[PDB]
Amino acid sequence: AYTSHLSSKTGLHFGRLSLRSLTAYAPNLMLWGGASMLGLFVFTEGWPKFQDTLYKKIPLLGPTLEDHTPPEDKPN
Amino acid sequence: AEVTQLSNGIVVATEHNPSAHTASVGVVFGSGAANENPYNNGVSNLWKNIFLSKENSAVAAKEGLALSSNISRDFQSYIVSSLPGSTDKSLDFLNQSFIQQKANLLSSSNFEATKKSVLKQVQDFEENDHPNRVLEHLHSTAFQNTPLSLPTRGTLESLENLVVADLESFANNHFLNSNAVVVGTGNIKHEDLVNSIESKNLSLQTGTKPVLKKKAAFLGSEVRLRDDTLPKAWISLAVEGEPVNSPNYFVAKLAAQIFGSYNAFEPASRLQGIKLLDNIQEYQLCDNFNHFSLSYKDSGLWGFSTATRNVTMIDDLIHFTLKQWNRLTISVTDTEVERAKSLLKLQLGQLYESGNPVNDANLLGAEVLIKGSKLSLGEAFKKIDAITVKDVKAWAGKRLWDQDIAIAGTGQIEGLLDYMRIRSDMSMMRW
Amino acid sequence: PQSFTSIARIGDYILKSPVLSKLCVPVANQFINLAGYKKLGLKFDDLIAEENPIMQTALRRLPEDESYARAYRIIRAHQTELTHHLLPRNEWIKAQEDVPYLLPYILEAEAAAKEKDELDNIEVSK
Amino acid sequence: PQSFTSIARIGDYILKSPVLSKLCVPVANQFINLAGYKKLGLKFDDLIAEENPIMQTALRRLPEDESYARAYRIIRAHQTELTHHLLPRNEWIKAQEDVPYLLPYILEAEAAAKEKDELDNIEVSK
Amino acid sequence: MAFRKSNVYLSLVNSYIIDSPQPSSINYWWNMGSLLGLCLVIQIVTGIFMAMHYSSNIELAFSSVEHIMRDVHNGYILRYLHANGASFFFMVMFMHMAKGLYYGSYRSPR
Amino acid sequence: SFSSLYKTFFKRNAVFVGTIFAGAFVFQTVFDTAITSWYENHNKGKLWKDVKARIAA
Amino acid sequence: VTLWNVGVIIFILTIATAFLGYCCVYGQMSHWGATVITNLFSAIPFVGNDIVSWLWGGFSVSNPTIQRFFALHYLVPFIIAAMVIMHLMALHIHGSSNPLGITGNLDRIP
Amino acid sequence: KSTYRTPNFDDVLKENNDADKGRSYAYFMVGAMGLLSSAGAKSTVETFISSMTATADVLAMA
Ligand code: HEM
Ligand code: HEM
Ligand code: HEM
Ligand SMILES: COc1c(O)c(C)c(C/C=C(/C)CC/C=C(\C)CC/C=C(\C)CC/C=C(\C)CC/C=C(\C)CCC=C(C)C)c(O)c1OC
Repeated sequence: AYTSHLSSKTGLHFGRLSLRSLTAYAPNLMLWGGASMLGLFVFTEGWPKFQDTLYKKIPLLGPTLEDHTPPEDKPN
Repeated sequence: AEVTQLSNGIVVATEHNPSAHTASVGVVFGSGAANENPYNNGVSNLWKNIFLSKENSAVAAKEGLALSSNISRDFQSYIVSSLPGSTDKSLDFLNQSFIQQKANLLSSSNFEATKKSVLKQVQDFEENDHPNRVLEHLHSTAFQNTPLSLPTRGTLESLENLVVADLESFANNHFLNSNAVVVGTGNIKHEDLVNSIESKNLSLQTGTKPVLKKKAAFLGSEVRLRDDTLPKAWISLAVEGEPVNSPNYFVAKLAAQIFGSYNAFEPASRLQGIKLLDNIQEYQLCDNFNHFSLSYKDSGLWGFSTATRNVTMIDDLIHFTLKQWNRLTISVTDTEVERAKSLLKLQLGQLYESGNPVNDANLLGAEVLIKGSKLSLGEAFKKIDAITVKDVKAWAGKRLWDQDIAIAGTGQIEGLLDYMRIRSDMSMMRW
Repeated sequence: PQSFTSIARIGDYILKSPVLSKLCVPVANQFINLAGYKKLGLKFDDLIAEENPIMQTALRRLPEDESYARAYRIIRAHQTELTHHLLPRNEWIKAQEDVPYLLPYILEAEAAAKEKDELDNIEVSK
Repeated sequence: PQSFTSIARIGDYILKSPVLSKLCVPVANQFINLAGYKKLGLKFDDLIAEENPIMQTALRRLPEDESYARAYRIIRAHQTELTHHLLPRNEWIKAQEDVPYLLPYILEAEAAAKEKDELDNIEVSK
Repeated sequence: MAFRKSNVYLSLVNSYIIDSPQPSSINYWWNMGSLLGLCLVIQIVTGIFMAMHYSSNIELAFSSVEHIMRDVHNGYILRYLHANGASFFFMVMFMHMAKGLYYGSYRSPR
Repeated sequence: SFSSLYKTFFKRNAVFVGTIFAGAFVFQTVFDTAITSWYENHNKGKLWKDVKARIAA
Repeated sequence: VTLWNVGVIIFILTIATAFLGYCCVYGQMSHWGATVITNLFSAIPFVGNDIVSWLWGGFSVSNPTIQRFFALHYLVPFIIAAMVIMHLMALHIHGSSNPLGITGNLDRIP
Repeated sequence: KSTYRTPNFDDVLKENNDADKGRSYAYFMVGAMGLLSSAGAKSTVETFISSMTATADVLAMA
């Protein structure tokens, strides 16, 4: 058949940002979320508040953070 | 439409077209510039100008025939064009002037005059044709020390040593029945052409062509022919592409169509639906560019060629064009693929469906010497239509994302940065 | 940063309504007189901020005679304000002279930029 | 900072004295051999500091073919030094090739500059 | 153009440590300048953190340094870093000045 | 395969950076424990814990 | 817009500098004003109490706090001087504005 | 000599040129440098922060 016109629509967007570009970038923006949690654990390892609720419950790397000094060896 | 027969070693293929006003016949050999060595480079260029010599072409004009010849990396062709009904004389001319009798053409004062003219054709090509001599150095640096690196026109230093005895060696090794296809295009029937060939002897040599030891392999490298007296800069940049007999042959071709060509001095070229244009137009970065996808028997090349007068912002031009290549792996859209589909079908329908039977003969003969047949235009349209966005992303992630590149340039190219700065742009740290 | 296309769309609806025109237009005339830019020898179209691409396009396409006159009104206003005075009453801009001379050029440039944004985000059906 | 006019004045006096030319030159040839610039592919005239106005005119007036060759020798030495190696012994600059090619263009530019200074401090014998 | 060249603040970074054109022949003696920049940062940061526990009275100055070594956590690391870092500051600076004396970096244009 | 190794860890920078951080967390705890163990064993009999238990006999 | 945002940063740094110097007198308002500002950070849901202990250097406003507040009151003014230069750099791009609110490119004086 | 004759580079070239194999080798060595640099940065930040918590004499009077 003969075509005499083009049929089209307009995609949802706001400025330089579009819905299609957001959908393509969405799976990779979650990996960057997980790469920032991993980098946060590295820098808060010495914080004892985070040790007692998160890091000491790791199966193999957990117990190696516990201190085993007897009370008779501590002045405070 | 294409009909292909076999006869004792030679292959006959035709593309009949009754509406044509001119028939064309000739012979296409399946050996080209990639079948020479760095010491006999330019032999196939001498054989082309010997065929089109003044004395040879004067004989053809009396009968009303016109001659043509083309030299490529893989094939060379010799064509004779004439009016319909004069096809019998064209076959006769080809037989007794090139196929069976080469002694009269290879006489002295005819070889010495032709060699004088070709030596001048390559001297001015090497110092006047800049865009086409950086695309030749791109092949030279990307396929160095492999057969796919020798220029098709030959070398000035190599052509001063060729003698008449070198031309007979090449003819004995390559102009053979097992390396040849007889073609006929325009207003000529398949039955008529094959009947004429068998009515005569029309037999080439008997031996087989020598095989090449090493195949072509891509190497990331660069060559810089800096010249501060020229007014512009010409740059070619490419990655390894696809061979002719590949499943990703049409996907790579469609990928080059997404970025396309550009002319700064054409009002309608500045309105194209290419997202790269809005980056390079605020500051005039280049005068023109084109994206290509060249395929051969062993390998290919995929990239672009540029020419600019903005010599202080070459880095900006390269940075922006390579950042758009990255989106072919991560964020290419559905509208871009649909537009490139329509423009590729138009471009293919303007190359195979032109009005020149000489152009058709080269195209048809070269496609049969490689895969034994010719794919129709209707079937190719069905393959282009089937391409999806997931196909493009898979192909780009394999060939483009974080890969080695080849660079060639000449002119004022001080502003072109080093290899490592450019190669860093083949990927993004934000992804 | 409200588009002039949006201002014109709202403004026209008021002017074509007989009820709204009689209650809103009298207020707008008193609003303009109290603003007092005419007492410095300026039209309103001289007050629009110009540091954007849309207004740089419109000012490029303005005819030379209009462009020369606008440059004189702007220079005169800077020197009058420098002295902390007003212009003499006979040099003030009249109401019939305060016409939107630059508005048609602004609307034409705004319509082109909107159609470019709707074609860059096009989606082909079927 | 010592001018080549003064350098040549002392040098030419030495080279014309039979006694002085007999002991100074043999120790000057050994001094140049130990300097070692010829082993990088350089002549002495390529080592002169060029950031003064006098040497900028001399390099401007140098014939075009000699200027292209000098650019290659300078780029070659930078690449050789970058690798911490020396050039192969067949690529070393020989004694008969280490000629003062730029010297005439320096002595002529310096003479013109000296005459200008003497003419800005002219005193007519009134 | 690139955002690294058009921005007001990034263009000073780009022009000094990114796109700066350097000769291809400079050896490792041209590395002492960047080392002196790291020495100055080390001395400022260790001095500030030590100054939170220091008293300048002549009757408490000596005892405040002994307080840093013994009572402050990792305080001996800060003090030995600051005292030895100042010795390494002058080591590099002496070599930095002798490089320019050997290579004539004091001459006319500079 | 070497193609699968590149596709999993080296193609996306997010996975490459996350792997470096997760490898630094494991290295941090293991390196400390292995150092004190060697340091204590090299000085057996000179530590307070050693001499405290000896006088407790 | 960028010139406006740098000024907001300068405003924040100036408030902190004035507060730190007011504590260096250690009067009745100085002491008691510091235990109602530093105690504000104790309201953070997690590790809010650990922050105030690290800021205090102890269990309340005491000698560790006053000595470290003087070291910071010496430093922040030099950071302010560095952001003023960045303030002037962003102003020099398009120049200043005028009370008329229109372009000033037609009439300029040095 | 022609400009299409490339010089000899065989003394520095590697016999096997695999993109996947030769890129994983290079990224393993820049990822090892970044792993140890990341661990050394945590040590440096913790040393300075910890010197501000509470001195030994203050903790004695708790
Ligand atoms: C904190 C002190 C200093 C710092 C941070 C510093 C920084 C630098 C840097 C980064 C360079 C360029 C890189 C290099 O040449 O290595 C440089 C070059 C130079 N510096 Fe310094 N410098 C300092 C002190 C000095 C001193 C004390 C002198 C001389 C008395 C000096 C003289 C020079 C010279 C002459 C050069 C140029 C040399 C050349 O490029 O050939 N500097 N400086
Ligand atoms: C280039 C910068 C600096 C240099 C070269 C320098 C040098 C020195 C030297 C040599 C000492 C003697 C230490 C000893 O012998 O044990 C010292 C002590 C000291 N410095 Fe610095 N200093 C610098 C910066 C600073 C700054 C910026 C501060 C504070 C903000 C500071 C604070 C101190 C203190 C508190 C001491 C006390 C003694 C000690 O802790 O050892 N310093 N400095
Ligand atoms: C923007 C810069 C500064 C501001 C706004 C500022 C503000 C203040 C304020 C509000 C006080 C309280 C004084 C009172 O209430 O009686 C003070 C005290 C003090 N400041 Fe500053 N200051 C600045 C810079 C500096 C600098 C750079 C130093 C030292 C190098 C300094 C040293 C002092 C001292 C020693 C006191 C002791 C208390 C007094 O003398 O009143 N100030 N400052
Ligand atoms: C390789 O390229 C480079 C190069 O990258 C660099 C940096 C330099 C060095 C150049 C410079 C100009 C040096 C830069 C440094 C300075 C001018 C001085 C540095 C200033 C500081 C370190 C001051 C910063 C101080 C602090 C942040 C104070 C710390 C205290 C804190 C955080 C207190 C804790 C906070 C609270 C609320 C309790 C080069 O010479 C160079 O070669 C060309």
